[PDB]
Amino acid sequence: PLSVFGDRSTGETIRSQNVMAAASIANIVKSSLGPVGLDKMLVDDIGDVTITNDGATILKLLEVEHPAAKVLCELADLQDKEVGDGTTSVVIIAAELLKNADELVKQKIHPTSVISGYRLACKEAVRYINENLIVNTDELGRDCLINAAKTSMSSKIIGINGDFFANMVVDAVLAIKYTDIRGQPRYPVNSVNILKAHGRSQMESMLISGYALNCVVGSQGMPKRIVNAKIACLDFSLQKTKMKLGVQVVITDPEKLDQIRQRESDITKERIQKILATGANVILTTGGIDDMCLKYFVEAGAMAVRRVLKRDLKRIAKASGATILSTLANLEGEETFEAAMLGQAEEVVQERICDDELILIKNTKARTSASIILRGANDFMCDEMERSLHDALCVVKRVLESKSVVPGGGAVEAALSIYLENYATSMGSREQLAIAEFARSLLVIPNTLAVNAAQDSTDLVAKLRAFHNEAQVNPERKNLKWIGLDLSNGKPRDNKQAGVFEPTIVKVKSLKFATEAAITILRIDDLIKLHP
Amino acid sequence: VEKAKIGLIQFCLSAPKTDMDNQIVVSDYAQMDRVLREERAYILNLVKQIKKTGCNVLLIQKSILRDALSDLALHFLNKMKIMVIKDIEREDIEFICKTIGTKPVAHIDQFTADMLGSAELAEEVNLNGSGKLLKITGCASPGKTVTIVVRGSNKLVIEEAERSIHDALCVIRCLVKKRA
Amino acid sequence: VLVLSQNTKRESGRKVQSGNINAAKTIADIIRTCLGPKSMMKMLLDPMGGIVMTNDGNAILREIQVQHPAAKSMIEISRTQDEEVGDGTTSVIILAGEMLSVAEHFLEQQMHPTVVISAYRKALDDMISTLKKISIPVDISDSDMMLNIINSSITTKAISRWSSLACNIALDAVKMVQFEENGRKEIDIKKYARVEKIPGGIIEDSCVLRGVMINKDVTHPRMRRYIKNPRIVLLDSSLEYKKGESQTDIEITREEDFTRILQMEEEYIQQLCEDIIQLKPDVVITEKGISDLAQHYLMRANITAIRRVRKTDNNRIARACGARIVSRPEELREDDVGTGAGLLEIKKIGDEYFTFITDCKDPKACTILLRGASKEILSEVERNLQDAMQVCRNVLLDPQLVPGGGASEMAVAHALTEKSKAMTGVEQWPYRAVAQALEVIPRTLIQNCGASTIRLLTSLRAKHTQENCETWGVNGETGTLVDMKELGIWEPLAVKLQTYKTAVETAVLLLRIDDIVSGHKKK
Ligand SMILES: Nc1ncnc2c1ncn2[C@@H]1O[C@H](COP(=O)(O)OP(=O)(O)O)[C@@H](O)[C@H]1O
Ligand SMILES: Nc1ncnc2c1ncn2[C@@H]1O[C@H](COP(=O)(O)OP(=O)(O)O)[C@@H](O)[C@H]1O
Ligand SMILES: [Mg+2]
Ligand SMILES: [Mg+2]
Repeated sequence: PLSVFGDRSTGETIRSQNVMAAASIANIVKSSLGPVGLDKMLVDDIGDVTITNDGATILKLLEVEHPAAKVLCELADLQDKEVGDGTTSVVIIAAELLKNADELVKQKIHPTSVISGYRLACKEAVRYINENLIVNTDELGRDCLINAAKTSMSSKIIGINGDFFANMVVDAVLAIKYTDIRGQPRYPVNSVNILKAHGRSQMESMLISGYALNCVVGSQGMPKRIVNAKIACLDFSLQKTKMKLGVQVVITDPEKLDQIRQRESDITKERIQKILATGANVILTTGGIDDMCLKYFVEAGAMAVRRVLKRDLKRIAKASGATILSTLANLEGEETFEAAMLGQAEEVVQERICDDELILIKNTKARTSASIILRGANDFMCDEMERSLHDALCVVKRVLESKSVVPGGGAVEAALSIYLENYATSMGSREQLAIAEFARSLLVIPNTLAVNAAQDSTDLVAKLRAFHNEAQVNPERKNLKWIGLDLSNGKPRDNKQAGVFEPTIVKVKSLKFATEAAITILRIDDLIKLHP
Repeated sequence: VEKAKIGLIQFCLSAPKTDMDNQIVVSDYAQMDRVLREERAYILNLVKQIKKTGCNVLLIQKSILRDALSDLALHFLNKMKIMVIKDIEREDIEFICKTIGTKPVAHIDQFTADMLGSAELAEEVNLNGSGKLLKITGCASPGKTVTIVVRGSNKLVIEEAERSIHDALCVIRCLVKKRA
Repeated sequence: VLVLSQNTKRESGRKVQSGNINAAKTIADIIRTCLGPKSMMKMLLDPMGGIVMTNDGNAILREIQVQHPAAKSMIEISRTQDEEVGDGTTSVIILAGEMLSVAEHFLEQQMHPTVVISAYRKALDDMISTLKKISIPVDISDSDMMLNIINSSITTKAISRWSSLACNIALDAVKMVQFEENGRKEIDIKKYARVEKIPGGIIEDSCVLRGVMINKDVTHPRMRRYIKNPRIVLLDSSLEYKKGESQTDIEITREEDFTRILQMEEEYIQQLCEDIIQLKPDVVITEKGISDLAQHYLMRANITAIRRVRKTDNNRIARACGARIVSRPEELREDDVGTGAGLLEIKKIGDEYFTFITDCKDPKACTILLRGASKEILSEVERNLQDAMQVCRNVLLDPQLVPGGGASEMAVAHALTEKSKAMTGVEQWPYRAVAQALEVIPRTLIQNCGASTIRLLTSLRAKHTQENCETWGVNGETGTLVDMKELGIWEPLAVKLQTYKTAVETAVLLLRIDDIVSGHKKK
């Protein structure tokens, strides 16, 4: 019966398949959680090697064909696009919540009550997170950002050398701060030039105070070191003039063809002379420049860079205070060039960095820019360093925007689990087991952290639970809630004075996203696949 | 932008192209510059006629036969401090005209200042990482139209929320029509 | 059939680590053959159909197709080391292999790689500190010291019987390439030193020239082929009547219009030629083509013209004489005319015309003329000359010297052993293993020489144990201990530092993999 012409599943078959898929997805990315786990390796079909362990890239480059896993993949992608850190922890939490809700569903319990209990537990955990908050501007301030950057760069390739990288990230963030309405401290990212060039090691990767360009000089006759130059931003092709499609040329007098051909080349010369009439040295062009136009810049003693990206030119004009002029037209009917919209750089030196060369630009007089040139071994190390730098920058930006820090590790999850266990006694309805399952699902992060460290997990979990229970009751011991988890030896320590520092916007958003994913997946019990 | 005046434009702002096959025959060395000078003068006159009305938010419809906005006109409008939104389709014209209350203009000879819509806030918002969004709040003569923004983590959840909202709207409409 | 992923294979961690270690050991054992002056040459068979007979440690690696990611990473780091300094391509691979071999023993003892990487970095820091402390300065004005350094650096290649002149040739090329344009930036880009290879002749006739060499000929046999002090001019435009670009049409209706156009074309050609002749030229070097009217007009004034030249050749000619490439014949002026030419002779080298421009006043671009047998020998000589030039450039850029052979390695090992006595915890065993692993270069040299590994090794150890013997090395020609202060073998410190850093980075990158997921068809 029921002519469908396709495979279908009704009952506990699709639920078990989804549970197995979620468990496999969680176990796939369970070898790179925390500073103890190592990295991964992804190879295609032609021989290209890709080494990464961020979490989102592993799920993106894996070729997922199951919808239950595609949901987790797109959720991790959205989490990485939103904040930028915490892409695997949210997926692990969602998988654990799904595995815990499957046992309740199989126990002849309606999924609506389980969903309501999970929502109540998530709301209680969100309301309880705002209680344990530490203001970063009320303590030292400078010593907290360094610790946060070291924690964000503790599970990457630069785990040991994290003292100088944290200071470099802090300096880049302080130099990249923009000025707007002066109401809230805005720190925009994706504005520095991250160049990858092999050669030197990691300690020789200093911070350049200014913007860097990934282009070389035009002609060989142009100088490569001009002190106190003027940056000129152009957005038009500097080649020979050509008529449009609707404008033709019908030669009727031989005494004018030579004059027209001479004017066709003299127009560009006059335009170049009018542009360089203000004494310009650094000229940036997005389009191509002909070989005849470079002779003027060579004889005039100036630099002409072509094939410049739009974003780089915009950043240069914003840092130097210049204005990108798409044309020479003004408020009248004549092409004139003024000197009020010109740059003012300090020194432009084209230094050679491993065979290939690049143009370096220092700070100007309007704003201050920054660029980090990371040096690795081959190509995968440079990509890993760039990813770690981007993650550290995003973490620092989120910390500076939230103005609060929370000691990460196996402390916040245990505290939330204890608070949910102490709250289940008030809910006398059918949502008592849902809160218990939600509290038990949050304890999977310390278990995985202890498993990856190859240490005792049950004893450490019991000790952390006992410490949290002793710190909850009796107000005389309220300072024991900042224990955290030390995986270097296997004993609690101080995770607040000098341990782990993490923002509060990562845990709440990840928990809410995991709860939403669990809710939107648990309401599935019928799969219908049509034949192609 | 604070206290802007929205204006609808249904004509292109590029080179003058007639309905028939047009062409320019160049025979002198000065005609190549004279044509460009006349084009620049026409563009400047059009920009001055647009700026004379006191508009701030310009809306240009989509054109496939020719360019609706060139680079010179865009540069002139940017220098004159005028926001240009050249991304209007041909199906959402009635909705915009009923919401913001602005009559469509298809000729510069009828683009009078009284044919513009008064706006109180014409700013753009930026999300955490999913593209930009334009919002227009504040109108002198509002209509009977409204919009609902649906968010969510997954596209399936957003589609389910939209379907639920549509079902609720249909239920409310049926309850209003039946009065029982 | 419900599956999570199609065509995907996942392995464990211990198996992947063992496979990577085995691949690294195999690569190190394959590359260890070409090491020391007693090594042999290898030959490859590229899919094109040629023969690559050389002795460089990187050329043999670039002609081998592999499939393991560890081998690919090793090839990549070797190519980066070659592109950085040019020397130390096999030493870094051997060091990485020995580090992997001595680290697999600790990895088999259920030890975490984090402490291993920490100890590796702490040992690399101490190695860099010791190498900077044992630095030896050197003057840049002493030509004999630079010649001896170049000879000791190129004593491994087959030019051990002809380095008496190749060293001087490389020194002259380095001195001529070094040029300071504007500002205080002294660049040393190796792009104006064209090394041409011509088959035939003896290897003793190969000598550097004070100019450039163009493999072309004159456009007309009536032109001069031997000028004393000519005025070579440069051009970049075309000397012929070409079309436009604005789509122009000519509509004629009379009779003399065709003749008028044909006369105006010749008038414009004659005007351009007069504008070129008005500056009194001699040798015209253009990159485009010349017709017949311009050639006749240039021959009427006894002017030589060369057609079809490359951009790099034009830049080398401009840098050698001292002129500039101008594409505007109407605005050539006088300052754009080079007067540094002193000789312009065109000879025949085996049924082939060659243009020679030498006897320059102060040239900045030289051309190395190589005369050998076939093509493989010429390519090997060119590679050896390029390596010698890169070594000389790295020496002139950083005047630092360290004792060659196995003296510096033994000194660093002894320093690390003496410094490890004040350490505690579990970080002492890797700190001692990385110190004992530095003896892989002298052991390989001895195995390639006298094959007395244990005896010579313990002798060198007992010699370096003293507090006044840190420059004692092993001779690669006999097999006895000899101090480096009386032999003359020296190596740049920057090259050794870069090699050590690359080896440490490769070991760190290889000691952190535990899962290989292949099978996603890229993207
Ligand atoms: N130095 C550290 N000490 C203790 N715990 C840490 C340290 N660094 C990271 N962690 C913990 O490891 C967990 C995983 O973080 P990480 O592996 O960096 O990626 P993600 O934060 O995206 O999961 C975090 O929840 C954090 O609490
Ligand atoms: N004549 C020699 N005397 C002492 N040591 C030598 C001699 N020739 C080569 N060596 C040593 O052999 C090592 C390998 O040198 P070589 O094979 O020429 O280049 P690479 O260092 O790139 O392998 C060098 O570190 C050098 O110290
Ligand atoms: Mg992280
Ligand atoms: Mg060598």
